[PDB]
Amino acid sequence: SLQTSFVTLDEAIKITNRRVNAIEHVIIPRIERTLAYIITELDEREREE
Amino acid sequence: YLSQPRLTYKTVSGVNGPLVILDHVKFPRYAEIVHLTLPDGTKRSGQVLEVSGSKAVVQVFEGTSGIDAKKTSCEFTGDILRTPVSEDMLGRVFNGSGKPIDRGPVVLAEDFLDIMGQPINPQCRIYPEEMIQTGISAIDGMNSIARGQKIPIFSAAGLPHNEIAAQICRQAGLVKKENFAIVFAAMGVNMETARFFKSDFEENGSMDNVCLFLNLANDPTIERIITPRLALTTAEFLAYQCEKHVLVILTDMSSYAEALREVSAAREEVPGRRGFPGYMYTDLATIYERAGRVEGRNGSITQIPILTMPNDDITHPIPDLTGYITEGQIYVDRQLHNRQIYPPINVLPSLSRLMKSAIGEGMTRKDHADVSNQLYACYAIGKDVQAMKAVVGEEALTSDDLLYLEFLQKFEKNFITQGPYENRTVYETLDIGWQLLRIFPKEMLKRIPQSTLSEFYPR
Amino acid sequence: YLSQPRLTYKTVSGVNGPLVILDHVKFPRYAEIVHLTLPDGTKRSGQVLEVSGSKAVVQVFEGTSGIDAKKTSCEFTGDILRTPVSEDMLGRVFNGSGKPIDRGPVVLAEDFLDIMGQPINPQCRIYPEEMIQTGISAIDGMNSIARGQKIPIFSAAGLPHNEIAAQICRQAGLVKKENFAIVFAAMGVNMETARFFKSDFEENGSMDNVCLFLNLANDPTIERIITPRLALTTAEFLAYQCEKHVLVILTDMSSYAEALREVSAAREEVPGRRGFPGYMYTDLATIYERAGRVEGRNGSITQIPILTMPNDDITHPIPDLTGYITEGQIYVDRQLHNRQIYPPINVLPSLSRLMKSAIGEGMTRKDHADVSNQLYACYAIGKDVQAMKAVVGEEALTSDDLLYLEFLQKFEKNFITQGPYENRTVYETLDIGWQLLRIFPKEMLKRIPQSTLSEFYPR
Amino acid sequence: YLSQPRLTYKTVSGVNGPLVILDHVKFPRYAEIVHLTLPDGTKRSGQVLEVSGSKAVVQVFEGTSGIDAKKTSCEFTGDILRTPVSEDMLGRVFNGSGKPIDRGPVVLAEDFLDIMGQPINPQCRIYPEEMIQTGISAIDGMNSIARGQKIPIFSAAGLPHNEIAAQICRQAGLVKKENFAIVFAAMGVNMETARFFKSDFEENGSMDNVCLFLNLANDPTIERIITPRLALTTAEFLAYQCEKHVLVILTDMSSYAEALREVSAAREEVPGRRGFPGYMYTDLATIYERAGRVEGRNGSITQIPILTMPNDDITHPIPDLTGYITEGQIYVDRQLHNRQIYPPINVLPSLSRLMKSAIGEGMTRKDHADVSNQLYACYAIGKDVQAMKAVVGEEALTSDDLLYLEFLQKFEKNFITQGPYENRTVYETLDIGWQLLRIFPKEMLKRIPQSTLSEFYPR
Amino acid sequence: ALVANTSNMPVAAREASIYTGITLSEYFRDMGYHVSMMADSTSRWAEALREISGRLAEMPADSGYPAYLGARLASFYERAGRVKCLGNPEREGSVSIVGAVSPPGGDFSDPVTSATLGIVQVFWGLDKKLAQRKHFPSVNWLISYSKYMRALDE
Repeated sequence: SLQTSFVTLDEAIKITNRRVNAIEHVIIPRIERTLAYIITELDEREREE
Repeated sequence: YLSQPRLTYKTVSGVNGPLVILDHVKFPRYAEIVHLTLPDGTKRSGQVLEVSGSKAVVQVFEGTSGIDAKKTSCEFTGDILRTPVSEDMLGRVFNGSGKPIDRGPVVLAEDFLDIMGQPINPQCRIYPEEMIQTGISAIDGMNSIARGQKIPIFSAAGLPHNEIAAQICRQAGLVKKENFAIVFAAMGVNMETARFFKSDFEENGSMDNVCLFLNLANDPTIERIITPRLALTTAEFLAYQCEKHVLVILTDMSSYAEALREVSAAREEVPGRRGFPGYMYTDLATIYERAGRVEGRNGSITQIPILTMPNDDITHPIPDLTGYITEGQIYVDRQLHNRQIYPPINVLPSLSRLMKSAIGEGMTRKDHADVSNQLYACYAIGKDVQAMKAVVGEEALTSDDLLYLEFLQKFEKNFITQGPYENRTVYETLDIGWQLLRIFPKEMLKRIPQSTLSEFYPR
Repeated sequence: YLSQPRLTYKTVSGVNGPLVILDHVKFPRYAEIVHLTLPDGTKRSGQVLEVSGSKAVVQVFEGTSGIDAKKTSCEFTGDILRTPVSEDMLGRVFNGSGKPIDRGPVVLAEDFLDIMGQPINPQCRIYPEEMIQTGISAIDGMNSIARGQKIPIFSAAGLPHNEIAAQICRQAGLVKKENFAIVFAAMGVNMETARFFKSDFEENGSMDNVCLFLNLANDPTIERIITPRLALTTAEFLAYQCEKHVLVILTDMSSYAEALREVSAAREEVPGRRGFPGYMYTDLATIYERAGRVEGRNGSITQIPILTMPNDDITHPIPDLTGYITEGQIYVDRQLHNRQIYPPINVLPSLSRLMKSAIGEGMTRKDHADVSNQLYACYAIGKDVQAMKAVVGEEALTSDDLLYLEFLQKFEKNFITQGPYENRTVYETLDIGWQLLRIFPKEMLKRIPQSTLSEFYPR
Repeated sequence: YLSQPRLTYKTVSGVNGPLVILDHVKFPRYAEIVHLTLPDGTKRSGQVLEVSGSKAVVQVFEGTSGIDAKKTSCEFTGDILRTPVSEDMLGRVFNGSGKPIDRGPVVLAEDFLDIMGQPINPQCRIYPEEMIQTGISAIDGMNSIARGQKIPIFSAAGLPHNEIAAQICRQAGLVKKENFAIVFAAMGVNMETARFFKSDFEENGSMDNVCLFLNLANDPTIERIITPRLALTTAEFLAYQCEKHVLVILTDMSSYAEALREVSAAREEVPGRRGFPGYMYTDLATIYERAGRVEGRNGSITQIPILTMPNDDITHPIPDLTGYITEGQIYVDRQLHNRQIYPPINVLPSLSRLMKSAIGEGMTRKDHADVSNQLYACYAIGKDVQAMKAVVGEEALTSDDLLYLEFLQKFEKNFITQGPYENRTVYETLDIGWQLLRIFPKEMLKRIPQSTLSEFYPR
Repeated sequence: ALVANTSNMPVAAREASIYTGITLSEYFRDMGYHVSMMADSTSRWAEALREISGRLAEMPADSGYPAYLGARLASFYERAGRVKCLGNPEREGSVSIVGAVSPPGGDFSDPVTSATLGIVQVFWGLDKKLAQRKHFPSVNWLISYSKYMRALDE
C-alpha cells in the first residue's frame, strides 16, 4: 500500500506541479502582458482626446 | 554669395515656450537662421520654423530663458544653417552646435554644406555589395554588416552597448582575404560616456581619424536634434567629395527622439504614439538615409544609430520607426547580460536586410547562408524547448528536445560569448557554426540542402 | 408653388475640404439646397449645414474638387431637399443622389417628400407582431424577426454579411399555418459586392419589386449622407401611401458614420468618442426609427441595416450607439467563420427584442419560447465548458460538462450550419432544436416547464 | 474693516451656463463675493472667477435661470469669502455656505478667517504622539490613529462608510488614561443620509462636541468645494487658537473630486488624467495637510478622509492621489459586509504608519504593540489555514491548524464584529485581544516577548 | 516600371507618388494588358496625410489621422479590377493592387490597417514571431483569408 500510495502520489504531485507551473509561466504572464497592453492603449486614447 | 547687409531687429512680438515670435520682419525666409543677443550680452541662435506676412517664429537652440521683449536684438543671416566643412575636421572635437571644444581653432572651411542635405538620386545609388568584418561571431556569421549598411544596436539602460560600439570601431575590417574615418555623435550622454569613447579612440591609436560631436546631458535639448545632421553632413563631405570611407555612430538616438518630442509638444503638432510627432518617421529618415554608396565614387557611409529601448519595449516608437527605416538591427538584451555573457547579442529578434547579398560564393564561403539559417532554426527551437520544459519538466522531454538544449547551451557560450578583445574571422565563425550543427544528425538539419551537408558536415 | 425667381451668387468666401463657404447671401435658409456651377460647366449640388448673418456653409455632395473662389455660381433653390418619389420607382436603379444610372429616365415626380422625415405620432404606431420566416435557423429559431422590426446585422470586415443579407432578401416571408418590396441603399459598397446583390436579385426574378440606390466605394463620400435618407423616404412612400410591405437593407452604416465624421471634423465640431460627432446618436435615430406600422395602413417597413465593426469589437461608437437604438442584432462573428460555419452567427451577444411577443401559440408553436431559452442557455454553458477545457484539459471534465460540450459541437454543426441556398421553416428549426435538446436528460433542461417536456421531448 | 460703500452694477455683458459676465466693473478682485438680485426679487450668491480688465466673470452659486442682461443687479462686497468662526459654533449644524440649518441664529463671530488659509510652517510641526481612540476595535487594537496623523477610510460604493463615520463621531474621544471636538463635513450627501447624520448626532447627545457641515447632493457644486475648507477653517480656529484637539472627518471626498472637475470645466481648462484637473494633487494636499501638531500649543488636528473607490479599483486617481499623500489606510471591504460583519474592516490590507508612536506605555498600555502584532499574525495565519482546509479537509489538519481556525472564527465574531452602539475603549479592545490570544499556548505566541506574556497572558 | 519616392524625400510627394503609380497602371490596363502594381508602404501615404492635416490645423479623427483617410483608401483601391476597356478594338485588361501596410508595433489596430482590411479582399497577414524564426514568408495562415476562393474554384 505504502508503495501503491507512493505511486498515486508521485503522479499526483507531477500533475499538480505541472498545472501550477503553467499558471505561473504561461497563463498569468499572458494576463499581465494583456493588462499592460490595455493600460498603454487606454492612455494613448486619452492623449488624442 | 550674399553681399547685402543683414538686418537687425528689436521687434520681438512675444515669447511662448522655446519659440520667440518676431514681427515687422522684411521678407521673412523660411528655415533661415537668426542670431540674437540678450540684454546681458549672451549670444544665442535659432531657426525660423514659420513665416507669415511680417511675422516669423524663431526656435532658439540654447533656450528662451532670459529672452527679453524690448531689449532683445536679433539679426537674420539670410540663409539656412549651412555649415563649414573641411577634411581636417578628423582629429577635432566639436560640440553639438558645431563649435570646437578642443582648444583648437574654428573650422577653416573648404565649403559650406546645407545641414538639411539633399536626398541621393535613387538612380545613382549603388546597392552595397561589400562585407565589413566586425570580428564578432554573433554579427559576422548570422547578421553580417555591409559597407554602406544601416545597423543600429537596440539596447537598454545599463547594458554595454557603448563597449560593443567601441569594439566595432577598432576591429572592423574587410573579409576580402583599410582605415575607416569615424564620426561619433555623443548626444544626450554624461561626461563619463563621452570620455569613455574619446579615451578608447586614443587608446586604439586612431584618434587622427576620428571626429567627435558632443552634446552632453547638461547641454541644450534643442541642439540635440542638429548634432546628428552635423555629423552626417561632415560624413557626406568626406565620403562623397573626398572618397573616404566613413563610419558614423550616433549615440542613444532616444535622446534625439526625446528632444524632437519636446519640440513637437512645444509647437502643438499632431501626435502619433507615446506623444511623439506624427512625422517622427519622416524626420528619422532624413537622418538615417544619409548612408550608402553612390555609383561612380569610391566613398561610403556606414551608420550604427545605437538607441536605448525605453523599458525594453521593442515596440516603442523609437525602435519601431527605426526598425522600419534601417536594414535590421543587432539588438542586445538583459537576459544575456544578466548571465555575464559578452557581447550580450540576441540573434533571434535581429536581422540584416543586406546579408543575402554580402555572403556566399565570392564573398565569404559558399555555405555561409546555409549555416546561418540552420543556426537560427536550432537556436529558436532551443528557446521553445525551455519554454516547454519550464512547465513539463525534464522528464517530459525526448532525445529530439535534449539536442536543442545541448545546442542552445553550447551555442551561447561558444558562438555568442567572446570577450571585449576577442577578434574572430568570418571563416572561424562558420567553422564554429558547423561544430554546433554537428550536435544534430543530418536528417534534422532541414534548412541545409544535402548538396551542402555532404561536403561540410563530415569534417 | 414658390413662383419666385432664384438668386445665383458668385460671392464665394472660400472652400475647405467638403465645405463651401458663401457670403453676401440674402436671408439664408437652413438646410436649403445650392446648385454649384464650376468654371468648366460641371454642375454639382450641396446642402446648407449652417447659416449665420450673410454667410452660409454648404455641404457639397459630389465633391469640391475644381471649385474656385471667383467664378463658381451658387444657385439657391429656396427650399429643402424634397425628393421626387413615385410608386414606379421599383424596377429601377439609382445612384447615391437618387438619379438614374440604369439608362432610364429621371423619376417622374408623382409627389415630393422631405427626406428629413416626418415624425410619426407614437399614439398611432401599431406594435409589430407577425413573424418573418427568414429561413435561417439562427434567426427563425432564437432571434426571430417581427415585421416592422429594426434588427441590424453586425459584422467585421471579411465576414459573409453580404451573403446572409442576400439570403434573407430572397427567402423572406411570413410564418404560415404575399412578399416584400426591396429598397437597397448601398453606402461605400465596392463594385464586387454591388454586382453580387444586383445579380442575385435578377437571377431570382425579384427586380420587379426592387429599387436600388447605389453609392459605391469609388463614389463621393459626402453624397452617401443623404443616400440612406433617400432610400427610406421612398420606403415610407411605398409602405404608408401605397400599402406595400417594404424590406429596407442599408449595406453599411459605418461608411455613413464616417461620412458624418468627415463633415463634423470639417466644421471643427467638438467630437465625442473616437472623433465622431457628439450628435451621432441623433443622426442614427432619425434613420433607424423610420420603421414599423401605423394605424389605418396595411403596409409596413422592416429594417435590417448592416454595420462593419472596426477592429472586430462591439464597443466602437458606431455599433455602440446603434445597439442603443435598434431592437437587437444578429452579430456575425469571426470564430465561427474561421471554422467554415455558415451562417457564422453567434447567438450569445445577439438578441431580438420583439421575439418574446412574435412567437408562441397562435403565431408559431406553443413551445417556441421554451426551446429558444433552453438552447441559448445550453450554448452559453457549452462555451464556458470550452473555456475551462482549454485550461484543464478534456480529462478534467465531469459527465454533465461533456453533455454540454457534445451539445456545443452538434449545435453548431446541425443547427447553426445551414448553407446559403437552403431555407428551413420555423417548425423545422424547432424540430432540430428538440434533436439537440434530447441530447440532455430531462432533469437538466431546467428552463423548459415539465408540461412542455412531456409533450415534445419523448417524441 | 473696510467702511467703503459697496457698488452695485446693472451692466451685464452676457450669461453662459453657470457664469455671468459683467462689464464696466471698477477694480474687480479675483475670488470676490458678489450678490445678485433678479427681477423677481430673488437673491443669489456668486464668486468672481476671472477678472479681465473691466470684464468680471462671476460664477453663480445657485442656478442662473431667470437672469437677464438688462435688469439683474450685482452687488460687490469688496472682499473675498471669509468665514465667521467662534467656539460657540461647535454644536451647530451648517450647510455648505456656512449658514445655519438647525433653526438657530447666525454665528456671532469671534473672527473672520480666509477659508483657503496658509500652509503650516514645517519648522514648527510636531511629530504625532498620543492616540485618539475611536471606540471601534478594528481600528484601535490593529491600526490606531495617532494624535496628529491623517489616515483615510477607502470603501467601495454601497458599503456602510457613512454608518461607521457616524459611529466614530459618537464614540471617538481621548484615552482618559473636555478638550476634544469633532468637525464633520459631508460633501454631496443625499437627503436620506444627511438626515441620518443630523438626527443620529442629535439623539445620542454627541452634538455638544460636533460641528456639522452638510452639503447635499442637490446643493451648488461650488459650495461643495468650500465646504471642506470651512470645516478645516473652523478646525484650525478651534485647534490652534483655542488649545484643544479636533478630529476632522471629511466624508465622500470622491464627491468633492467630482465637484472640482465641474469647476475646472467652468474655467474651460483642458482635463487631465481620467478627466480630472492637472492640479488635483495639490488641491487634495491643500485640504489634507492642514492638520497635525504645532510647536508651543497644546491643540492638534487629525483627519479621517473617507473615499469611495470608483469601480472598487484602488488604482483610480482619487484613492491613488489621496493615499500617496496620506499615512496608511483603514480600507473597508465587501466580503466582510456580505458576510454580515459590522464593522466590515479588513485588517490585513490596512496600515497605520504612526501606530508605532501612538501606542505604548504612557499613551495606552504597555502591551498594546505586542498584542497588535500577534493578533495580526494569527489572523493572517488563520486565513492561510482556512485556505488549506478548503483543499485538504478537516481530517488533514493538525492541532495547531485547528487553533488558528478557532482564532479566525472567534476573531471576526468577537473582535471585529462590534455593532454600531457598543463603544469599546482601547483597554477593553486589548482585553478582548488577550481573550483570543489565550486560545494559544504561550509557546505559539512568537511575537510577544516572554516578559509581556508573564505579565498579561495568565488570568 | 517603377516610381521612387524614398523615405527621406518630401513627405507631400508621397500622395502624388501613390496616385501617379495607379494612374500609370490604368493607362496600360486600357491597352489590353494585365497590370499588377504594388505600393510598398500605404502607411507612409497615410502618414503624409496626417502630417499635412496637422500643418493645416484640421480636426483629426482616430489616432491623429484625417477623418477622410478611409475615403482616400477606398477610392484608391476601387481603381483596381478586371475590366472591359473603352475603345472599338474590345481590349480586356486588369489592375491588381498588392499594397503593403506598416502598422506600428505589428498591432493590427491602427486606422490604416483597419480601414485597409475593410477594403481589400485578400488578407496576407504576416507574423513577426515567424520572421524571428526565419520562417519566410512569415505568413500567419490563421488570420489570413482570401475572398476569391469561390471565384477560382471553376
